[PDB]
Amino acid sequence: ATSWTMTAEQPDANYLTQNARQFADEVKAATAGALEIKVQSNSTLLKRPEVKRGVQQGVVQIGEVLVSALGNEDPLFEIDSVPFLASSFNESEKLWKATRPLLAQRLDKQGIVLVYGSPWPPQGIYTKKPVAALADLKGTRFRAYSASTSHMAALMGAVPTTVQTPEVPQAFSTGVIDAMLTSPATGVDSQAWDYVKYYYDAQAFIPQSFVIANKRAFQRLPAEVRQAVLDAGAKAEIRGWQTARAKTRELTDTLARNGMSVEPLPPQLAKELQAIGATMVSDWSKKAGADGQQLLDAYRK
Ligand SMILES: O=C1CC[C@@H](C(=O)O)N1
Repeated sequence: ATSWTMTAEQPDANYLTQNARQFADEVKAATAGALEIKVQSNSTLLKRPEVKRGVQQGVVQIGEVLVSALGNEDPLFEIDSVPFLASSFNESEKLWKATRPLLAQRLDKQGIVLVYGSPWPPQGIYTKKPVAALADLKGTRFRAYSASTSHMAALMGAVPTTVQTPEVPQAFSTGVIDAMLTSPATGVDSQAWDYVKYYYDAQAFIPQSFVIANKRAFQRLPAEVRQAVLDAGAKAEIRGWQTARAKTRELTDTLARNGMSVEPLPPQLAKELQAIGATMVSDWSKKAGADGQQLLDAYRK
């Protein structure tokens, strides 16, 4: 028998965390107890920027993390964060299908196995005051959570301030941040109605989360156990996509029930974020190589 420890980024409230828990449970049942994965969630073991290295170094054998957390190191890992490139689930899914094998190859070269992915819901904007154009956010201390969102915020004219998910309520309370961009899932997870008032259904992008394993640890399992992990992962990826699609509206309704103003994306903001998206995909294409171009070709196929 083998025991693994897994890190998961988000609290037990969060559906990606629940999907990882069910994945751990399904691995245990499918291997008849030969592999047990114990999940420590809410980034208490490793924080988002620490996950990849913790998995590589064997702090944990497996972990869940935002894909675009690897973006600074390798650009292919943040294509899911380019504004308005793939803002519907159907586009996101096609983008993911083109992105995944490239990521799996880039990770394998690093001693990491890509087990499965699942999407967050589309990213909206949360604010303390009404916003109708980028000007409203000029000089605003605006939460960033990745290299891509830091860059995006700067282009918006805001002052990017990196805050990891568990620290968001604190950061609002002490005035470190005054606005943010995130899904309605994080909005409900963190009960954001206590600290912000307006949510704009921007669908700026749909960032992926993935579950990645230490290759040496993975390779040491019996063949059948390795396959059970991959199959349980496949089921998790399907479950993850279905849940995100099924829950996006319920989560948005939850924000409104709890007194947030929930609004569609204002047209000037829509225009300006689209222009920001054009810049970023150009910026991205330059720093991605031919691998980048074959990804974009595959997507736009
Ligand atoms: O919807 C999302 C994307 C990343 C995560 C966060 O806010 O950090 N929640």
